[PDB]
Amino acid sequence: GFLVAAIQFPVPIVNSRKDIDHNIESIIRTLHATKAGYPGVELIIFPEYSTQGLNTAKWLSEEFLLDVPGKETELYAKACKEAKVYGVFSIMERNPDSNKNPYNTAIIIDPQGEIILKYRKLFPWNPIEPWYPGDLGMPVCEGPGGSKLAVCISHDGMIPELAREAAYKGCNVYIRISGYSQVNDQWILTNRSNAWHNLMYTVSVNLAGYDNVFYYFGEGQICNFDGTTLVQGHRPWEIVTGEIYPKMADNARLSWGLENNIYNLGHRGGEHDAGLTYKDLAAGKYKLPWEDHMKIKDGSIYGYPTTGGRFGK
Amino acid sequence: GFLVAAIQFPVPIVNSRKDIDHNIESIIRTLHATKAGYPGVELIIFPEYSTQGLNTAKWLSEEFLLDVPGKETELYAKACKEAKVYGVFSIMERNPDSNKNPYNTAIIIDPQGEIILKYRKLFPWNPIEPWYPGDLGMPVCEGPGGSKLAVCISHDGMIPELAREAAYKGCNVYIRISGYSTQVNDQWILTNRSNAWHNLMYTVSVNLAGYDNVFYYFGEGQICNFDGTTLVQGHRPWEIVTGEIYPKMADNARLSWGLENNIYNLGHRGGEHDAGLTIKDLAAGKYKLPWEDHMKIKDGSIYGYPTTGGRFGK
Amino acid sequence: GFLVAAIQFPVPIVNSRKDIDHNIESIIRTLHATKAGYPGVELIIFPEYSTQGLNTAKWLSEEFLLDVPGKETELYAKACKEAKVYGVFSIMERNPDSNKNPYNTAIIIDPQGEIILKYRKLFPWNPIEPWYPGDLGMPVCEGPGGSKLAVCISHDGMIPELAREAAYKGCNVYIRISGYSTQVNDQWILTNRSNAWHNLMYTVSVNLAGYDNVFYYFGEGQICNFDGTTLVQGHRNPWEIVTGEIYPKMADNARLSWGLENNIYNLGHRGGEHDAGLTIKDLAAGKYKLPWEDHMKIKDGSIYGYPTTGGRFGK
Amino acid sequence: GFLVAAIQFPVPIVNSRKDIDHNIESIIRTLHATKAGYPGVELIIFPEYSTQGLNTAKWLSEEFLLDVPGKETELYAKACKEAKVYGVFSIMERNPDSNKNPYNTAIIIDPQGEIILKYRKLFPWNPIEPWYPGDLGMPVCEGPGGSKLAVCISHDGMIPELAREAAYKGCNVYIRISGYSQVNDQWILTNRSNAWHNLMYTVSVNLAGYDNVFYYFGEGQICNFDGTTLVQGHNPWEIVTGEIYPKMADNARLSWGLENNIYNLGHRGGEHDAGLTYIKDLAAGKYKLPWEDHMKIKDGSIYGYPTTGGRFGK
Amino acid sequence: GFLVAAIQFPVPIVNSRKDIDHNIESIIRTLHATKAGYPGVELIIFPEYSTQGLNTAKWLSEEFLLDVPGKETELYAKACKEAKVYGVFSIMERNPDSNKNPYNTAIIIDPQGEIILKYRKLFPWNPIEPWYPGDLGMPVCEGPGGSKLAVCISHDGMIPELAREAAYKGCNVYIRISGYSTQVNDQWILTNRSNAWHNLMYTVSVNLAGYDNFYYFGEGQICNFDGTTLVQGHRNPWEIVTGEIYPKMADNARLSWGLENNIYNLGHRGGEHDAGLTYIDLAAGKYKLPWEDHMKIKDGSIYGYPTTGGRFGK
Amino acid sequence: GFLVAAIQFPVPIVNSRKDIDHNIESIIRTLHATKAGYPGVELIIFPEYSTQGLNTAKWLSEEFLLDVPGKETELYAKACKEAKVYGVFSIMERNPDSNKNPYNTAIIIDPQGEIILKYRKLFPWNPIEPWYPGDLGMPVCEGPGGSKLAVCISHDGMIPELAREAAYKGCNVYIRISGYSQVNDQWILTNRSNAWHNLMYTVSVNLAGYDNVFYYFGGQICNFDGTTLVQGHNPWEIVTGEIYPKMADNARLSWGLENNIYNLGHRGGEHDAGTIKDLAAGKYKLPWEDHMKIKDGSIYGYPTTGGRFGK
Repeated sequence: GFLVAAIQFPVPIVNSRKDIDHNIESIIRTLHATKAGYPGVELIIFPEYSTQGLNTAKWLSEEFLLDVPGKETELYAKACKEAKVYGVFSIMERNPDSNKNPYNTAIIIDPQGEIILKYRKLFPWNPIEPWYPGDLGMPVCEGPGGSKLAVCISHDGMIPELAREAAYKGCNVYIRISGYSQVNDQWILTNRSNAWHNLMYTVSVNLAGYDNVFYYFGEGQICNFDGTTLVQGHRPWEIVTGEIYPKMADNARLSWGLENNIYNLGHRGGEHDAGLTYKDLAAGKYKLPWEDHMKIKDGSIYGYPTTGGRFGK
Repeated sequence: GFLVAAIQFPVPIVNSRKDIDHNIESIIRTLHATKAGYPGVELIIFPEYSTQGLNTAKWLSEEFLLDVPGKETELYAKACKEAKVYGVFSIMERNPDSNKNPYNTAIIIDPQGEIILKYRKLFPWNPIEPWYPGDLGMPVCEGPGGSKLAVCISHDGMIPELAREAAYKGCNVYIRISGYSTQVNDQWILTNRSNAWHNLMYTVSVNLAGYDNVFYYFGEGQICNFDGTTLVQGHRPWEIVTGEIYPKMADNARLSWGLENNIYNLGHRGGEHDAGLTIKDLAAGKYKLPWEDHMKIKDGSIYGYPTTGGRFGK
Repeated sequence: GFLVAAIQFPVPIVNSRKDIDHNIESIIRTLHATKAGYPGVELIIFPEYSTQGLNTAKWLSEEFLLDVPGKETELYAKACKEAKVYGVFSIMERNPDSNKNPYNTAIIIDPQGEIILKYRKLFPWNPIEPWYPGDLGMPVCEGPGGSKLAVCISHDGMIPELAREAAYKGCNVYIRISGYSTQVNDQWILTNRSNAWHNLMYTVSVNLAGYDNVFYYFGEGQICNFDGTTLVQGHRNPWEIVTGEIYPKMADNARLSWGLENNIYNLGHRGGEHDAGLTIKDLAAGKYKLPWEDHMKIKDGSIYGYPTTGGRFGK
Repeated sequence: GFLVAAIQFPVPIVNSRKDIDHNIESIIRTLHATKAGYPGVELIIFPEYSTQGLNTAKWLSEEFLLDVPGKETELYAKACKEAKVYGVFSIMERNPDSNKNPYNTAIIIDPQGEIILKYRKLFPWNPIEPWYPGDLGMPVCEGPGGSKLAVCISHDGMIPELAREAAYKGCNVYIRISGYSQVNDQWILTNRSNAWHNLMYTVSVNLAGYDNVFYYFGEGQICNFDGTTLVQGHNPWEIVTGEIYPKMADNARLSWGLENNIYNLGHRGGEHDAGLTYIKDLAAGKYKLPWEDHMKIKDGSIYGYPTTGGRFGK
Repeated sequence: GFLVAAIQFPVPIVNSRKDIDHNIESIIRTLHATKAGYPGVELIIFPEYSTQGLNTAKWLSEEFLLDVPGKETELYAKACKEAKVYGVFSIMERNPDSNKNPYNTAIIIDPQGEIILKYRKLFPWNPIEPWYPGDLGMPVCEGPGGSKLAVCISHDGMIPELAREAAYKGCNVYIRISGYSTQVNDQWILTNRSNAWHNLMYTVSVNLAGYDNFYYFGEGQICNFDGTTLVQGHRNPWEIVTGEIYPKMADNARLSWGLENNIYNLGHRGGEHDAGLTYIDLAAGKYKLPWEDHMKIKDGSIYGYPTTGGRFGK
Repeated sequence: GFLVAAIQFPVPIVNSRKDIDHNIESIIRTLHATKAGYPGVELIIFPEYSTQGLNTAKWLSEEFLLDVPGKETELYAKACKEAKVYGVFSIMERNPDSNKNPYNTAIIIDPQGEIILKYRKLFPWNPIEPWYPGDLGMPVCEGPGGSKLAVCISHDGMIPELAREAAYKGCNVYIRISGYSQVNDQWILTNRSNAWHNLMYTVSVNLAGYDNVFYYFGGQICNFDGTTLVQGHNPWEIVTGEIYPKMADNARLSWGLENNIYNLGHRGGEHDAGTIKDLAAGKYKLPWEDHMKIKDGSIYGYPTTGGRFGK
């Protein structure tokens, strides 16, 4: 298998582009330091917002936005190539369509300096997050030591359907960059269930904040394919490492019978209809019975406009 | 709200209809005694296989099968009306289609001795369970103290999409009657908690106890808050798990929460309604995993079950 | 110090005096077997209702009641003398005043065969328990290994003022015999710890097992340090023994030496303001009264079918 | 109910009055930031010593002392008014009587800038604390979402009698602001026991540590009325948040029979004398432990304090 | 790897040989039933004293002693061959030297029905156990799924030097069959975890649950090679702890690891080969604690045993 | 008994002798301040590398090494005498043999300023640590409140034989100063087992930080039966508790069924344990040594021939 490393990267305050650049260099220095301290490490992970922070007053402005790929991702690509590692990074990506809000984007770069995975946050943390829903789906790429990497972003991990989708497309190591975190206990909970439901590893790491900007939030969790937590970090700069053996997870999906739950879902050769009776979500008409009387269905509580479009530029 | 009671019933060792009748009367006596011990109790839950046991050599035979409803469920209904409680029971149900295998069925009976919910196990615990996949979907019913009750069966609770479905239909107290375990033990506690948190509903779950000729111990009755917090936990046989459930707070959270209102976020990424979902594999009945060709267990032959389907084990 | 044993005793169903006699001999059998297994043990503890069970339809009748002292307590005394141990026993005691309901009584017998502590449950578990509120206060007696023993009964241990009371009179080893539960499981572990830490004393606590005609799975069994740290934890099975060594002198030293965390002293010496403020001493004057008493749903035993006019009933 | 917030404020090192004003502005800037991050929060709580720190060499000097009310409490009140929240603050209060040491004082301010609760620490953390014993008893006030708030200060929370007193006067949400903590495990323990003993919620938060470098000294906790821990802080600006439902603690006190312990204490309609028929000492002011004669610490001379009383450390 | 099962077997009182023979059939009935319940199981593990119990008044008598191998071990071997599993059994063994006390013995049998490992308890649980110190050392044998099996007996597991020894001979799966406890309960879980981590091997442990006529002493445990508990008996008689063991992962770590390869570090601190401890004395048979003169228990007189050695209790 | 204090000391970054001097004064100020806040404390413990840090580029250099004893140890000694406490300190010690690498040394200083214990780490954390294997064995001294103190250093604590060795020589309070920590869980695990195996207390504390900003690297007091009594959760976090070594002494004298340390040599029992033997003769050899990937320090860029390097 392989050795993974997740950094409970702290996020200081961000007030300008030079602070974003300062973060970028800091992330790169960390990546080289981590490789020097753990020579065997092949995958190094940074949390969501590590590049840009969470300045809600400026985080939609063009100054605070980057392109993917771009000169900043190329610096990360440069860093991965000479350190000879896979790296996971966070970019608040400028939308190619200027009338839409920016995306919340995660990328995985290989030891050759190539972006091999690009994911845009499918489930933004509403109502606080103004990011446009991702349009690239849940992609999977080839990782080190026989791993099939997929990455989700913070809130995404609370949606078991998304963990199912990654594993459906072949993922055996599910990465979750963050983060939150009023949700601390449920973050531990979902990292374990995401693992167990789909017979895959989960490697997760949260940022470290309060305002949310005091250097203490992220946990850093490694879960076995059976849901058992192998490594647990506390609440900045805390590094969570551990050996991952994706093959044991792959074998479990092949040999297991009784609790092969991911297979059971489609083969109750079993009944191919799960009920799904007379599948709303698939047709885009997912509707809860209590939607009419809900209090929060827009971002007005956080000061955002309700008509949508581009804002905060 | 209301007070619930989950009984970690000892798995019976069953060799005939006579033993099945002994179990029913034992369940009935336990129900009346739980009411006597807890006068404010409104929901008494029994686990999967508490009526018929797990005699794998015999459990497909007609002698070991009951109709739902039938003479046996009416005896449960009488007890419920006499005790004035909601009751959750388990019956291995004779398939009205004599060319198909029996269902694994759960029923909820109200304080007036009427069946208000009937659920057929959607996900049998393959490959050990030869039950036919349920055809009734996931139903929801009115319960005590403003609750909307739904019930799943052991293995069913390992499927997050099913807990989503119950909630999608208005369920705020998710019931899991179970006949595991000692190999899925830690994950049984995990899923009971995740099923709650994912959908902002209470989960009330209980497993049986003695599944051999004896071995009277599995249990682990569990009550979880809508935020995934475990309120009450059993260890162990005849262990009773009681707690007060306040379903109104779960309903209010669904209405008032924003940041962690995940059950809403799923359909409103008014958000992008398509979750990608880039069509509908499961919905179109073509759910297929890339590693399916090399899987070892895709039938029941490992437990000696025929692989051509139809009715077997009479 | 000394070695302690707490038995998560299973009480079968009691339907007659014969069954009570069977329980007595079984408890005696258990005491001698525990001494043989643990030759160093000096304190053996049996839970509430271990003698007479919890037949709520017959437990108020004369057949189900004993005298303290009586012919049965002297069987316990004989066993304790033969084995040379301190023993803790439970007896539902017939009230000498025949116009009143019976007490829920606990006793401690010394290795000399004498009753050295007699306690009547001060706080019955209302509304399910019909026992008369005990009139003997909270007594403290001398024990083995420098220990000063006091015993409370199940529901008693949920009252922090009672744990205070025992310690206030010298107790360093707070014993809790119990017949719960499965609705107070977590809170039983909680209060066994808090009762210890509040007063800088050890707590040794044990609960029963069964009632429903074949069952027996209720108890826990717990030994806590004087700072509230749990040392030994029994599970929930019948016959489960909880053993551990107790060093009572260390608890006493903590009460003498400690300054910052000496909370039992701080209560009366805020040489400090002697008035705790405490600015209506209601409980002391017997006029303790909660603001929501008018609107309470359960203030008698009618929910369980008990007469609401007091006196003697259930004979 | 209502959404509460507890901030594990970092202990400031204080050397002058400027540093105190620096803290006040920091607390005010933290309060407005919490409201912005959680638009639904109605109660933001700060720990003991958040305003003035723990400079034991200077914490008795008039420079380090404020009045309640004063211009500093009016700054907190102005902040509460502008943010529209209830706020809990700490003030080392100058004693209006000149022959007595300063008080350790907590105040609750409502969304209109009114101080609706003033409490002086009844049990100072002796022998390290020189504060005069409080004289205002244990007050209770109305809060948001139908709550009845009461506050104790750090050491006060180790005294169950005080938790009992708060509840006795109607409190359903017991607040504990703190500047501990060599008592870490017993902090979590007593936070749960205070809740359960009295059938009320507890919300507790501790300051974060002294010495110009150390800034991380304790936890932060929310407990349900049954003692169950709901949220747990687990270092400086950690924010502990959770939704509180006080009416269902009220309901428990009205509904419960078996474990309605707070009622059982007075009605063992029960015997009114707790018996307590031969240890009724604290009422008359005659509390006396049998071992008081041999105690090693009964004054503050271990930390350099004088032993004859009066005003000192000026 | 392979699937392992550990049964928290109960043993009732034993009063005669007819009870011992009843135990053997029960163990054999359980073995076939476990294989039927778990078709993939390759290792079935029974606890210490599961064959003969702990009648301390008769366990030294000829009536209570068996030969290893012998007619009774043949019954175990036949059962293993029929079920096609490895089996681990417990036998109190008549000493081939009739002038010395019996041994406390454990055996492993392969699916072909052959004894491939025999071990005699090196550290009897003094002073309560009268068994003779084992003379066969700590053996290792080949098991299923690339495992190198070794077995220790209850009290043997509290001695870290023995766990080191097994691994030193190749063991990657350290089995602990046990007949404690409830006075060493917490430390049993501890040592199983440390025994694994110290030597980078799996530990599979199980205790008897019954020896009195309290059938609840067991606590089956599977630990990962880094100390992590994977499955925990939790607990009761007839409770079966199951889990998949992947021995090659432990072997790889011993080959690949650098920073925590402690088993290698011990002898190569190419390192200083002399550890510089020399209590390692023990090698020369001079192990001597500085406080032996003042110890209370150095014989079995407290349990009534004579202090002259030789054969007794016959 | 006595009161103990363990400081989860943060180590900032060390780039010069000046920084080391700053570390020394910080420790001294912390020692006096802990005495002030806890006037009843008699043992204050500082973690491994608190004096010199972990600059792996320079930590073998002559600038970064001190002599034991030296004027830096006499600064600590002066502080212990003025505060009247026992102190435990870390020193990376220049090897008197200039052809060999420096030791990783721990010292205990009493209230008289006397170093009563000097321990050179027997088990350097290979392959990352280049320190020379200690030659002073596992020493034991007389501590406060009836204690017999021994000190092991970080990685030493994963070796139960060493914990056995300390106890064998009388130790009833086993101190572990540490600069880990990827092994956070196993650290808590071994602190408990070291205690239970030998019927002695264990007081342990790990360092905190080095990454130019990072400080939060993993403080534990365990009872003689292995039960954790106090557990730290910060850089600068102080772990305190009262230790009663007499109760540990008594258990060793009193216990029968539970006396494992005695049983090891008295299976009067069989004195042969039943071949540790290879280790005594210096021939400890694992069957899988030939296929191991890490038997030197080339993974971290160290030379593989021994001698003096990094100076």
